[PDB]
Amino acid sequence: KNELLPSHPLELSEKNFQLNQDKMNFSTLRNIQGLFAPLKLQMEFKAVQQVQRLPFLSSSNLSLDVLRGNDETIGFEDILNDPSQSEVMGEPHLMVEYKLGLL
Amino acid sequence: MFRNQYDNDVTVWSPQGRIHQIEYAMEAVKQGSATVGLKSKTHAVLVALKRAQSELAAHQKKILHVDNHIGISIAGLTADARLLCNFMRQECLDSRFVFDRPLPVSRLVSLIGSKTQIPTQRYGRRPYGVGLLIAGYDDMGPHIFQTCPSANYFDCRAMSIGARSQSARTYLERHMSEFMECNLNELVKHGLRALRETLPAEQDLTTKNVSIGIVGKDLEFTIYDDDDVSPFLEGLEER
Amino acid sequence: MAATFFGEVVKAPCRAGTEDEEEEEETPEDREVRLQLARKREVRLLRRQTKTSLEVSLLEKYPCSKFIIAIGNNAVAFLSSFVMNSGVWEEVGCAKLWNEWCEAFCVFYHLKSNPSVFLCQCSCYVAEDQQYQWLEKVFGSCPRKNMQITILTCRHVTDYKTSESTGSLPSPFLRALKTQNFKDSACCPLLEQPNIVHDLPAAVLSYCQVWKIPAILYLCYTDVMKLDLITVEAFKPILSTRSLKGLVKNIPQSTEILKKLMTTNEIQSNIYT
Amino acid sequence: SYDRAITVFSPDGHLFQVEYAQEAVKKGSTAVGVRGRDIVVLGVEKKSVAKLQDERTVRKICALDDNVCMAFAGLTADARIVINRARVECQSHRLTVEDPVTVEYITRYIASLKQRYTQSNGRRPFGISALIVGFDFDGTPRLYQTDPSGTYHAWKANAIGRGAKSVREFLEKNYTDEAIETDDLTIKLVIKALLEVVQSGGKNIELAVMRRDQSLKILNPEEIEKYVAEIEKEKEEN
Amino acid sequence: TQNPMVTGTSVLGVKFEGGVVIAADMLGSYGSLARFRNISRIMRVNNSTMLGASGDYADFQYLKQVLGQMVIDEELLGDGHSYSPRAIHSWLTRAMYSRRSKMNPLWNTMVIGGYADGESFLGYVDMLGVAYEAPSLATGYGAYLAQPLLREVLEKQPVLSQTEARDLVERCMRVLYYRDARSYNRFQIATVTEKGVEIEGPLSTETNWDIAHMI
Amino acid sequence: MSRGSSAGFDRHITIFSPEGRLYQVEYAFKAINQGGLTSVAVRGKDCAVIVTQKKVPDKLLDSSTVTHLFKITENIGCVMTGMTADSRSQVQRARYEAANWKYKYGYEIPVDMLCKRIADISQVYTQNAEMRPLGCCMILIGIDEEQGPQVYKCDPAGYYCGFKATAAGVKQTESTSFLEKKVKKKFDWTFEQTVETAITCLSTVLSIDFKPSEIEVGVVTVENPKFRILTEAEIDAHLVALAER
Amino acid sequence: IGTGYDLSASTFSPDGRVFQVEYAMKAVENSSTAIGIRCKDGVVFGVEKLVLSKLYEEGSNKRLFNVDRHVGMAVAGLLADARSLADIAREEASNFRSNFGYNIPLKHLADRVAMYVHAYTLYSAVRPFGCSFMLGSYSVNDGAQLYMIDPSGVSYGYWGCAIGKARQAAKTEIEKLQMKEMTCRDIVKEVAKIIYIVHDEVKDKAFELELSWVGELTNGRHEIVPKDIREEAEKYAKESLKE
Amino acid sequence: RFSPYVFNGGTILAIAGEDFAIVASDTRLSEGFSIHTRDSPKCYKLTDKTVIGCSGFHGDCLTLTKIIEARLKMYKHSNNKAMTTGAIAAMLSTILYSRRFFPYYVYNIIGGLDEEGKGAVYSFDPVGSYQRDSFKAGGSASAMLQPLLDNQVGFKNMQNVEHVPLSLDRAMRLVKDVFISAAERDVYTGDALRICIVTKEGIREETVSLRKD
Repeated sequence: KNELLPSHPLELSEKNFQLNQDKMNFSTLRNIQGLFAPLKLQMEFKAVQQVQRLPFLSSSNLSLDVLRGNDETIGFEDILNDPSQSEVMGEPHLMVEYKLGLL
Repeated sequence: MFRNQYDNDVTVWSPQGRIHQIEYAMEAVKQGSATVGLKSKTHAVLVALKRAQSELAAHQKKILHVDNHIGISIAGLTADARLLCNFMRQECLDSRFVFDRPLPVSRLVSLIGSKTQIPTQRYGRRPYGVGLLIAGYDDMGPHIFQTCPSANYFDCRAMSIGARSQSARTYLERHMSEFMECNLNELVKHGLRALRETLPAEQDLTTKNVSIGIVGKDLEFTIYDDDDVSPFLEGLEER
Repeated sequence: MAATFFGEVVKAPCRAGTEDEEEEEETPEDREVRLQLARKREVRLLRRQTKTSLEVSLLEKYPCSKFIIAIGNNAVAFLSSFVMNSGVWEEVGCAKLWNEWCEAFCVFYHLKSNPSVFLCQCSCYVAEDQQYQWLEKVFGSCPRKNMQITILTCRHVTDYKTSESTGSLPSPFLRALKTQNFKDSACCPLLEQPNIVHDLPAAVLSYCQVWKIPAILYLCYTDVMKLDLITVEAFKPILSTRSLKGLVKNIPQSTEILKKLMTTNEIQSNIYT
Repeated sequence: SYDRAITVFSPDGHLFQVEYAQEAVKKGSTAVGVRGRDIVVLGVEKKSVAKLQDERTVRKICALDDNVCMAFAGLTADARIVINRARVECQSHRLTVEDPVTVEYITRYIASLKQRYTQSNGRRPFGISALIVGFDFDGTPRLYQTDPSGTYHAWKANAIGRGAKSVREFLEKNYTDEAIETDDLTIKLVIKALLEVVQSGGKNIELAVMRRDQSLKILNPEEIEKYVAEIEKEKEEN
Repeated sequence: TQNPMVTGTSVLGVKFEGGVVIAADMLGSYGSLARFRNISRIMRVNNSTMLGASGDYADFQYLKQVLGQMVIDEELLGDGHSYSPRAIHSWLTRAMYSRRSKMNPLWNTMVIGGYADGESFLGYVDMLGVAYEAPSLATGYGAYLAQPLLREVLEKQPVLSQTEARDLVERCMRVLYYRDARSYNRFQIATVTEKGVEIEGPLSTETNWDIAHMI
Repeated sequence: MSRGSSAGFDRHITIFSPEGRLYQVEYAFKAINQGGLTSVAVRGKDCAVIVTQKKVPDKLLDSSTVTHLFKITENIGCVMTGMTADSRSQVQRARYEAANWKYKYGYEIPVDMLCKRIADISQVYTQNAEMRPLGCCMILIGIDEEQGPQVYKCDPAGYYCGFKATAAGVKQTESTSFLEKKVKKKFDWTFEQTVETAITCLSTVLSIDFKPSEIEVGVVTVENPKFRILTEAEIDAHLVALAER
Repeated sequence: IGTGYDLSASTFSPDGRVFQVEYAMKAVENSSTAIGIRCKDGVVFGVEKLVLSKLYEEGSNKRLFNVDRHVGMAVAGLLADARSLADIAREEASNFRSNFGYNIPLKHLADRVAMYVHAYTLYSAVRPFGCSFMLGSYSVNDGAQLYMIDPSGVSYGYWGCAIGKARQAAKTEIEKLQMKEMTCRDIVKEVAKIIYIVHDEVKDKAFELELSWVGELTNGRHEIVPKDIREEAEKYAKESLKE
Repeated sequence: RFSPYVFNGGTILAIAGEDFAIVASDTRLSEGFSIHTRDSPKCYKLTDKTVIGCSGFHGDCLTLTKIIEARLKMYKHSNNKAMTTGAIAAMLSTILYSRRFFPYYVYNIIGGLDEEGKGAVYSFDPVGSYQRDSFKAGGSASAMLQPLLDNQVGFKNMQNVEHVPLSLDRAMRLVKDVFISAAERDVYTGDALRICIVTKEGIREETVSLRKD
C-alpha cells in the first residue's frame, strides 16, 4: 500500500522516536558496556509493559518512564496529543485480541 | 522424595545441582527406537530399526534427508525431530546460497547445539526430546555426530542411541578398528550386525524394518528401503 | 501451580496430597453426584460365563492353594505364553472397574486338573482407592493362611533408586519381595531399602503380610514396557524355581513360539518412533 | 487441577472448563426454536416477569441481519459481545462478497469465535449457546445451534438452556410435516413447548416470528396471549 | 553509498601458473585532488585469498572490517575448514546484490584473487552484483586501457609464469599512469601463491617523455 | 512474574504483609549483611573518605582485582557492600547514568541526583514482580560546587538520604553509634582527621588493628576533586600515625 | 536452608541467600576439575576431560575454547551453558575489534561475560548458568592475565585456580607451586602433574588431558599445546604419580 | 544518480522437439561498450529434464538462478520428488511476479522434457507472464532470431511445403546458423555458443565458436 511510503521525510523519524532512542541507547551500552546491559533493559521493559491496563484503556506506564529516564522529561510527544483523549476507540475485545496477536 | 518441587520445571535448579527435565528428555530419547551410525575412512552409514504401529500400518521412516551430503537418524520425539530437520535444511540452504559451498557438518552441529540450548534456559519451553545421529562428508572426511536432548553434542566414530542400544554400542566398541579400515559393504554389514544385536535373539532383520542411509566421497546421501536394503542384507552372517 | 498470567499466585504442590483434602474440606446435588461417581468407580466382580454376579468372594466360593497374580501387560503376556498352553485354564470370574486412567481387564483362571490352583491376569489399572475393594471382592474378609501367592509385575528402571544412574543400570533386571511366612528361596536379590512398591502388587503383598499368608512379589524393572520379549525372558527365572515349576510343563518350545506371537501383535508408539 | 485450566486435558481426555461453560449455558433461561416451510420462529422463556423493568432492554432474541436471527441462553454480556461481533461480520461479508449472508456462514463465524476463545487459558470461553435461525439466499429455512466448545449443528427443532431436555423430547414427539406446513401451526408448537417449559407462561413468553422475505418481528403480548388462548381451547376440546 | 567521495583508480589482476597477482595504486582522490597518497587499496583476506577495491574507500574499509571479522571467527572455530576464494567471492556478490536491492549500494568494484587446491581464482564483483571469473580483470579505466593488453597476451599465450604476469601487470600500470588522470605513480603489487599472500611495498613506474621533446 | 507469583507474604516482593511490610526488601538488607564486609564513610569540611575492609581469601587470588572501591565518574567514587555481582551491576548502571546526565545536561551529575536515580531504579525493582531488589548497598562521595563534600548511601528499598558519616555492612549499627559519638564531638574534621576517624571507627567495630593490606581507602578533597584511591604506602602511613597517637 | 525460597532466582531467603545461584555453583562442582595457572610468560590451561566411551572421537566435548585470537577459555560445569557463554564472549570480542579496532582487554571481556551471567541470575524467567569458566590471555602491554567467572557473576583475577570436583586439592597444589618464577614449559608440566594427581581413577574410569596455553612463546595467541610437548608433560606427570 | 539495472547483453534460444529440448545461448558478457568476459554461458541446468536460460542484468540472473536452485532443493525435500518442467515454470512465474515493483531484468526461457517425454519450451517476461511454445528466442537478438525460427520450424509463409517433423540434427544446424547470423549483426553476441540438448538420456553440452567482435 502507499501508506508504507512516508508522507514527510521527518514523519518516519519522529513516528518511531521512542523506539529509535531505545535502539540508540542499547547500541551505546552494547558498544561500551556489553551484551548484558541491552538484554537487562529489554527484559526490564518487557516486564513493566506486560503489566498495565487493557489496550482500550490508557495506561500510565510510570515504571517504564522511570526506567527509560523520561519520568522528569517532557517533549512535544507528551503534550501535543493526549492518548487519553483518543477520539477513536475500537471494540474492547477486538483491541485485546489485536494486542494478543490473534488478529 | 525431596525432588518433587524441582522436578516440574526446567528453570529450577535442584539442591544437588542437576536439572531433572533435561534428564527426562534423555529418558524420552532413550524410549525411542534404536539407530546405529558408524563411519569408515571414506563412508558414513546410518542404519535404523524402523517400527510399525500395526501390521497394516507402514513402517515409520527414521532416516531423513538434510542436504546432498548430510543425513540424520531419528530417535525420540517426532515433532521436535521434524523441527530440527527443517532448521538444519534451512541452515544448509542458507550456507549454499551465501558461500556457494556445502555447510561443514561441525558448524551445523554447533548451530543445533545452540538452538537446543536456548529452551533449556528459558521459562515456558521444554528441551528438544530428540536424539540425532548425523552422518556427513566434508573436506575432513566422513563424520558421525551424536546430538542429545541436552544441547551438548558428541563426535563419534560409531554410536547407537535408542531403546536396547547398549548391545549395539558394545558391538560397535568391539570392532572399531575394523570399522575404520573396511569396505563400504563391510561397514554396512557391521552396522546391520549392531542393529541385530539390539534386536531380541528370536527376532531377525527384515527388509521392512531396516532403513540405510549412506554418504561417501563420491556418493551423496541416499536412503535405502526394502528392496534397496535387500542387497545389503544378503550375505549377512547368521547371529 | 497455574501461572496462567503474570501476577498469578502459584502454590507449591504438597507431596503428601494435603491440598486436595484442604480444598475438599453438604449440597444434596453434590452428594448425589459424588455417590454416582463412587458407584461408578467401585469394582464389580462377576463372570461373563452364565452372567452370574459374584457377590460371594472367590476365596470363599472355591478353596485356593496357589494364587498366581500378574499385573501389567508384560506379566500377563508371560503367563499367557507359558502357563496356558501347559495345561487347561477356563475363565472363572472377571473384575470390572472404571478409572480416570483407563485389552484392559482383570480375568481369573483356575486349573481343571487341580481347582485349588488359580490365576489372575490383571491387564488393567486399579486406582489407589480400589485395591482394597478388589481385595475384599477376591479374598473376602477371612483368608486361608495356606496360599502360595506369587505376584508378578513389571516396572521401569527409572523407578528403581540406586547410586548408579538409570542408564548405567542393566535394564532387564528383576527384584523380589517376600513376606515373613514365605520361607522359600527368593531366587532374586531383595529390593533395596529405599525402594517402594505402591500399586496392586503392594496391596496384595501387604494383605498377605498382615494376615500371615506366604507370598512373594517379583518386580521386573525394564526400560521398555509395551509387549517386550526381554521382559518375559527375564521373567523365565521365576518359573525356573518352585511354585510355577509344576504348573508349566517341560515344553519351553511352544512357549517360546507363543511368546513371539504376543510380541508380534503389539502397538508401537506413534509419538516416539 | 485438570478442571481449572482450559488448555489442560483431563486423563480421560476432557477439557472440563468447556463443559463448565456448557453448564453455565444450562443455567440460562430456556430458548426454543423450530423450523417450518417458509416460516422460522423463535421463543425464549423469561425467567421472571420483573416489575419496574423495561422489557425492551432485556430482550433475548435479536436480529444479526435482515435475513438472520439469533437467540441465546447463558451469560448475557457474552451473548451481547457475540451478537455485536456477528453483526459486524455479517456487514463485512455483505461488503466483500456483496451477497446476503448465509446462515451457515454466520453460524460458522460464531462457532469459530467461540472456539478461538476456548483456545487459550488466558481467555475464558463464551458461556452461551446460540440458536441462529434464518433464510438463505434462495429462501430455504435454516435453523442452527452453537455451543461454547465451537461445534455447530443444524436442527429441525431445538431447545437450549434450563429444561432443554424435556422441551427437546416434547418437540421430537410433536414435530410433524403438517405442523411445519402451517405457520400458525409452528407458532402454536413453540407456544406449547414453552408452556411445557414454564407452567405460568403468558407474559413470560418472548416469541419472535420471521417469515420469507420479511424482517424479524416480535409478537406483542396480545398475540402471545391469543395463541395461548388458542392452545388452551384446543386442550379443552380434548 | 550515494556520494563516492574518496575513490579508487583501478585494480588489475591476472592469473599465472602457481597463483594470481593483482595491482592497485596508492591514491585516494576526493575529486580531481590527490589528497590521500599513501592509502592501501589491497587487503589480505586469508592465507589463500586477496582482495582489491576501486571506489569509495570508506566502503572498502567497512568490507575490510567485516571480512577480517569473519576470517577471525572462522579461525577461532578451528574446525579445519578455510574460506576458499570462491566462497569469499560468492559472499561478496551476495552482499553487493543485497545492498543494491536496498538502494544503498557499496560504491566499490572488487577484484578477488586466490590460490587454493592448486587452482588459481580471479573474481570480479561490481557495485550492482555482476559477478564473473576471468583469466584477467581490470576495473575503472583499467577495463579500457590495461584489459586490451592482458587479453591479447593471454589469448596469445594461455598460461603465463609469475615473472611474465608481473611484467605484464607493470606494463599495464605504466599505461594507466600515462593515460589516466586519477592514477598515481606509486602502486602496490600483491601476489598469492602456494606460500601465501605476499604484498609488495610501494613501487613506481618507469616514466618516459621523449615525445615531449619530439615536438 | 513469568514463573508465577509466590504464595506466602514473605515469598514474593510485591504482595504485602498484614502490617504492610515487604519482607523481600528486608531480606535484601540481610543479603547486604551477608556480603561479609563493613564500609565506613566520613564527611569532613575539606574531603570525603570511604574506608572498607579488604579481605583477599586465597593467596592465589590476585589482590589487585579484589576491590570494592569503584569510580562512577572522574569526581564521584563509591564503595559497595553486599553481593559482588549486584554491586558491579549497580556500579555499571551508575556510570551509565552519570555519563548520560553529562551528555544531556552539559554538566557533571551531582551525587544526590545519582543516588536519586539509583533509588528510583531500586523502587522500580521493589514494585514489580519479575525482578528482585539488588542485594547490595551503594555509598557515593564527591565534592559539590557549592555544598562542598557530600556523602550519600543508596539502598535497595529506594532510600537515597545523605549523611555526615555513613556506615554499611555487618557492623553497621556499631559503626553508626561510633560515628554518632564522634560527630557529637565536633572536631575540625581535617583530611587526615577524617581518614583517622574512619580507620579507627572500622578498627573499633571489627576489634582488629589493620595492616596496610587489610583495608582500601578512597578519598576526594575540595582541593583535588578527582576521586583518588589511597596507595597502600599512604594507608600504612596513616595507620602508623594512628598507632603513634 | 531456604526450603520455600529455592524455587526462583528472584526470591530472597530470610537470611538473604539466593539458593538457585548456590545450586548452580554445586552443579559446577559436579564436573571434573579444570585448572589454569598464570605465569610470567603467559597463562596455561588444563582440564581433566573424562572420556565417557571409547566410541567418542578424540577431542569430542572439548572444554577449551578460543574465544579470541589471544583469549582462551577453560570451562567447567554444564557443557551446554559453557558453549553458550563461549559464543557470548566471542560476540563481545568480535564487537570490540570491530568498534575500537584493537583486541579487547582480558579484564573488560571478563567483566562483560560476568555481567551477562549476573543478568541471567537476576530474573525468574531465566535460570542461572550452571557453568564456571576461566578466561586467560597474554599481551605485551597488558601482560599475562587470568580471570575466573562464577555462576553468581563474579570476576576475579588469579595467579592459578581450579574449578570442578577436586577443586581444593588442585588449589593446594597450585598454592605450593611457585608459578611467578617458572616458564610456560615448566608450568604446563606441573599442570599435567596436578591434573593427574587430582584425578580419581576409581570413580572416574579414564580421562584425556587437554592442554592449551597463551604467552610470549605463542606470540600472544591462544593455541593448544603441541602434541610433542603435551606427550612430554603427560610422561612427566606419569613419572611424578608413580613416585 | 544510482541505476540498479544495467544491460549485460546475452541471447538465449530454446527449441522443442519430439524427444529433445535444445537450450542454446551465447557466452558474451558485455556491459556498456566493453566485454566483461568471453566465457559466460547463459544456460544453467536445473534438473536432468530442465535447463533455463537467463539474459539481461547479470546480477539478477545469478540471484534468480540461485533462488531457483534453492527452491528446487526445498521442493525435493518437501514432496520427496523432483519438480517437473511445468511446475518449475509456474514457480518461476510466481517468483518473478513476487518482485513486481522491483522487476527482475531477466529474460527467462525454460526448455526441457515434460512428463510425456516431449520437449516443452516456456517463455517468460521480466514481470512473470509465461506460456508454452514450440520454439522461442530471447535476449538482445530475439527479434533477429525469431523470424527465421517462424519461417523454418513453424513453416510460416511457406506455400506448398512439407511439414517435416523437426529432427535433432536439423535443429542443431538451425541453431548454429541463427547464432552465426546474430554474431554477424548483433554486437552483444559472439565468442561461443553453448548448446544444451535435453534428452531422456541426459543433458549434452556442445560449444561452437562464434566470430569475435
